[PDB]
Amino acid sequence: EIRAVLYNYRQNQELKVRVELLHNPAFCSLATTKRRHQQTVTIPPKSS
Amino acid sequence: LSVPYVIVPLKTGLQEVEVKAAVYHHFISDGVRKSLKVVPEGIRMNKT
Amino acid sequence: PTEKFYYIYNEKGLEVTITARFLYGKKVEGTAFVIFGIQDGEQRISLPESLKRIPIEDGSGEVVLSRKVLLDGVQRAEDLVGKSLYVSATVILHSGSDMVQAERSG
Amino acid sequence: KNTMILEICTRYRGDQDATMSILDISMMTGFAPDTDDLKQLANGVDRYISKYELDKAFSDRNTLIIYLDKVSHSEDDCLAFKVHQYFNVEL
Amino acid sequence: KIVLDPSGSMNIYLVLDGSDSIGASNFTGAKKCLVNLIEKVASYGVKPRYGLVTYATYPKIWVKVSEADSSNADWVTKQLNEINYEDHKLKSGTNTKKALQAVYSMMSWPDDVPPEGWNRTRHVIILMTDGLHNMGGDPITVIDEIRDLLYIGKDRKNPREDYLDVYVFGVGPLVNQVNINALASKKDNEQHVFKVKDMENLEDVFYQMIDESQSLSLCGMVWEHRKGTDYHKQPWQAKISVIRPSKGHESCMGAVVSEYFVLTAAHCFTVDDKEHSIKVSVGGEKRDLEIEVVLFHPNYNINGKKEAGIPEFYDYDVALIKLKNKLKYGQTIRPICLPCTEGTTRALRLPPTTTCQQQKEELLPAQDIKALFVSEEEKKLTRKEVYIKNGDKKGSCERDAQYAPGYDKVKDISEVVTPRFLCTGGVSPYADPNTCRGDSGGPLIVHKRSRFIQVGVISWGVVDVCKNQKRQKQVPAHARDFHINLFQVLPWLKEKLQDEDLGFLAA
Amino acid sequence: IQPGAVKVYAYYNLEESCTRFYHPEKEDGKLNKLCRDELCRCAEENCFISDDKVTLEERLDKACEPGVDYVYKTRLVKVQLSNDFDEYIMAIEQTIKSGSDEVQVGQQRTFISPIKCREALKLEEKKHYLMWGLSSDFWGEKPNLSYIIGKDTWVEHWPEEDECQDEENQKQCQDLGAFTESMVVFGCPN
Amino acid sequence: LDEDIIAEENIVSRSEFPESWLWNVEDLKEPPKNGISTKLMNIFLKD
Amino acid sequence: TSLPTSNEYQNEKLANELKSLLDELNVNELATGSLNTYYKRTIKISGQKAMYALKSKDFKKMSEAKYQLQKIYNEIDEALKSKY
Ligand SMILES: *[C@@H]1O[C@H](CO)[C@@H](O[C@@H]2O[C@H](CO)[C@@H](O[C@@H]3O[C@H](CO[C@@H]4O[C@H](CO)[C@@H](O)[C@H](O)[C@@H]4O)[C@@H](O)[C@H](O)[C@@H]3O)[C@H](O)[C@H]2NC(C)=O)[C@H](O)[C@H]1NC(C)=O
Ligand SMILES: *[C@@H]1O[C@H](CO)[C@@H](O[C@@H]2O[C@H](CO)[C@@H](O[C@@H]3O[C@H](CO)[C@@H](O)[C@H](O)[C@@H]3O)[C@H](O)[C@H]2NC(C)=O)[C@H](O)[C@H]1NC(C)=O
Ligand SMILES: *C1O[C@H](CO)[C@@H](O)[C@H](O)[C@H]1NC(C)=O
Ligand SMILES: [Mg+2]
Repeated sequence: EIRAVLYNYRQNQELKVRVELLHNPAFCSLATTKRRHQQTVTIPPKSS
Repeated sequence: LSVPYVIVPLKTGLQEVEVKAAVYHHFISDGVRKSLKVVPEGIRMNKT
Repeated sequence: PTEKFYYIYNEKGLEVTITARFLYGKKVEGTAFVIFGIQDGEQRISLPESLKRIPIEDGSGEVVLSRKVLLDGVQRAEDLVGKSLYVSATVILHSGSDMVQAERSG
Repeated sequence: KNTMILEICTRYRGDQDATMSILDISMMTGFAPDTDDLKQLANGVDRYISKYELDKAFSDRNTLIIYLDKVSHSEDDCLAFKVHQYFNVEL
Repeated sequence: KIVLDPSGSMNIYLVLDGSDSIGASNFTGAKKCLVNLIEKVASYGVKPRYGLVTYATYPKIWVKVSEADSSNADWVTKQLNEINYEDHKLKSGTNTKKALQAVYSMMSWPDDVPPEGWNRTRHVIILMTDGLHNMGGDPITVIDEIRDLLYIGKDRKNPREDYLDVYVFGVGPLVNQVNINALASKKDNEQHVFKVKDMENLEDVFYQMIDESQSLSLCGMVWEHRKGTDYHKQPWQAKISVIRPSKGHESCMGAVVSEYFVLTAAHCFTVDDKEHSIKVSVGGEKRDLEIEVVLFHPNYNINGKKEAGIPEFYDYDVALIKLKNKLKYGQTIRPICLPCTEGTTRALRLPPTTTCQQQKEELLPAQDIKALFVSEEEKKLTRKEVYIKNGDKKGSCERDAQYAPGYDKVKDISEVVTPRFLCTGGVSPYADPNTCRGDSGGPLIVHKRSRFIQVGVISWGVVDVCKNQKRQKQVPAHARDFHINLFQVLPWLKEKLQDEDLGFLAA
Repeated sequence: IQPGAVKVYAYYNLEESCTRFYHPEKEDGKLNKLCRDELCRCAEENCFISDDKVTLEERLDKACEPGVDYVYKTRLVKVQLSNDFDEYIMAIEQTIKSGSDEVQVGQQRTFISPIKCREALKLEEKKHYLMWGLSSDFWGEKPNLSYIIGKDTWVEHWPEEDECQDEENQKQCQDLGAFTESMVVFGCPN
Repeated sequence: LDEDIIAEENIVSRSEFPESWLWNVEDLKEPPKNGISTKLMNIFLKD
Repeated sequence: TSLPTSNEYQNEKLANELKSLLDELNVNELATGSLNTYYKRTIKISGQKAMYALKSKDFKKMSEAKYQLQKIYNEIDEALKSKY
């Protein structure tokens, strides 16, 4: 398992983030050539 | 940005001029309520 | 002024910088009216031929008093030695709303 | 909705009871630990969950950290907490 | 803003608009915002000469500020409550100038003679209109006329702006705000303009229009506004802590009975515990206060029954705690009322001839009494309403003490449950909540007349339904709570709190 | 549109400056204002003036509006006229609705109107009129006030006693008469 | 009202424009540390 | 029915959290009647920003107004503790 920390250092604006892991034939994940493995999380202000 | 305003004092004494302004889309505003002295028509003198 | 004095044999002349900024710190944009003159104990002699009108960009301005005009202000450079020069600036915003008069003397 | 149960059992392969260890947990995309269950495991001795991790609510808590004061080397120290689905997404 | 004290007479001129622009939905709600006021005003003890005038095109004087009944809130409320909207439906006009014109006479003394110390009287006009007035001129001039009558704003160093508080409630939908403000009093750092929405959550409204300058001392008084912290609701409440070797930390509670004293259970401490091992936390501030001495009740003894088989004896389980520093009463730090005192007398609004026995009857009648005890849940002071089994069920409730730990092999129940005890909890007549270990020493209060009177002190219980940091699930029917009746230890509280200037009844 | 302005002055002296205005219509930028002696007002406003369908209901509504302050049945006694504004000294014969002005029946309250409104209502002498306006039309300081016949001023001709007999003025005599009683004892419907 | 802006009735104008304020007097009787007392004042900045 | 989706949750949660503050808006707004003009000026402005953001259901404006309205609340809470 690899970590991907998304930092948000805005004053008072929680961010609606869309993170995606690009596909790569060298690795085997949920993301394939025709399928995108993308989440849609939210990050509180001045936090990660 | 300067904004002109033509006015005509009617009564003497410490009167009150008030202007307000708000921006569209942005939720900001600021009003100013300063006071100016309204003196009649006379000239200083010191008769002996 | 670049120097806190003036060298009589200085070709460049008396260089003066006009700095104008709002009370809240922000820089000022406008036009300034700067003049010079010589002082003698209590008497002042204005120099009409030194009147300049320099723009004020980025809250800064640059004005110079050429030695040529200075000497022409009187009628013996070594004589002016001991006297003093005074600068009188007057900045006016591009909005023509406010006006300030500054002055450096001595 | 679906609400499942996550049970974790561990043991130290040493002669002595391992000291203070850490439990790094990663939820299944669309699952958040039950708040109430976390309080229970927190108040319990030999276990600790920082206040920072507590008041996060179902939303942002995909990663959990349960600090342990010790782990037995004889038998297995097992704990369990409830998890709820709030996101629903295929695969 | 609105001085509040019997040290001077006051006046409340209630003017209400009853024209068509108000409507039945807001006129009825306009009365509620005057009825509840009188109650919260009388709860402070002050006795204002109420004036009530409903107006439209021609006002209708219900109550005059000169009558002898203008000081009986119970009657003024009756009148206001009986005031039917459609009293005048013919003249839907809104002549406000005329209404205030009548109010002028209320304070307009009879001719060339200023009454006894007239100027010391406060004047408060509470007009409830929608600003939309058709008939008459501008009611502003009236405010300027009254401005002179009360000799206000007519002197240099003596403005007298403290004797005129004009409040305006914008009732009805479409309301001319511009007009209202002009009428309302213009004072700095004060509020006099209230609108429709303000109605909901009335407590918040009353807050602004009240300053307890001289009622900073009144006991059992509580603010209920939503913007109030836990201690704004329970000022008397106090959190006591006992630190000692191998003792971890003992958690108990108490109630501020005086400037220097705090009442709590006597079983929370011991002769061994020192005075610097006990810290009292009053309200909110995590600033512990050093105590001076713990006054245990002379009759207290938890080991008095080393022979009979009663490991723990909770009889006379009361102890006062004199703080090392004097407390200054605030919105979050106020005393609670104690039985058989001058405070409780005026708190219950009873004649000066009220005896100690009459209070015990009103507070603790032979029946099911509505009581309550303050408890903390996750650092939150929540109120728990319970019932006192003082009636016939008193026996059925007290006999459940045979289930208590170390209370099985007991000769007699009247040996462990002394008359010094009140009984609560159970499932009759209602499912009463239970007290936990942390709540020990908590006050047993009887909410009456908007005031709070303490009549008991949490001593012990039968079942610990409050396991550990929790409480609920499956509570036994014999889960009873016992509290030390403050009437049974009167002579003691009457002895220690003698110099606290409380005013105990010599009777 | 707002009148422009041009200011001239030396760089060394701001006090000694001169400023002129300019407007495509108005004199020289100077706004419109009515003034007498040393008492001027913001006359920057409109005027006030074929008998559509004035009924008993059309009046009860416009006579119970917000600004509605005063309502009188007056009789014009004297008519003076100046080069900068006219006026009418009318005596109140009854106070249908008392306003901010404490006036008893019989006294005279001065009314003022622009010289351009001489064609509005030719207020003849010794004739009755029903009028009502706003409190913002008051002019001067109490007790010496003065009414202003502005845009919100209602001026109507009140027929005489022996004029309601005419079979053409009856429709108005009954409306005015009913409007009177509907105001003195009853009041506005709001 | 529905516009993405603030109405006139919701704009509280700034009026307090003093040229010189905070003409107060404070004594330093606080617990001294290294001969240097420290008082924390909560002032109300003008408009 | 089963469950929400991507923008189906976070966008609703923020809406609820913003509404919770808007409910007790009149409570805080009326609480500045005794406080200074600053609090009365800040809350009447931060008030609309929260309402307009709610109806728009815009994640950005709702959050932007949530802390805008939350800050002023806290500043009022502290402004009262100096008054008891
Ligand atoms: C009573 O009345 C008199 C007359 O009005 C007032 O006297 C005037 O008051 C002011 C303040 O004292 C004086 O201002 C001063 O002006 C001087 C001199 O004027 C100068 O003249 C020389 C030579 O021409 C030049 O420098 C200039 O032309 C300049 O005008 C100036 O040097 C000072 O800087 C100062 O400002 C003014 O002079 C004076 N006017 C007169 C005397 O006519 C007086 O204030 C008033 N009050 C009382 C009770 O005495
Ligand atoms: C005083 O007058 C006001 C203004 O007329 C009254 O407020 C009104 O109250 C009703 C009932 O609560 C509200 O109706 C509601 O409509 C909403 C939809 O917006 C709906 O969700 C509710 O279920 C209810 O049907 C109404 O909004 C409101 N009118 C307004 C604010 O324009 C009030 O009832 C009167 N009483 C007092 C003393 O407040
Ligand atoms: C009235 O009140 C004032 C102010 O308290 C007081 O000084 C005075 O003695 C009182 N008597 C009268 C009627 O002036
Ligand atoms: Mg009405």
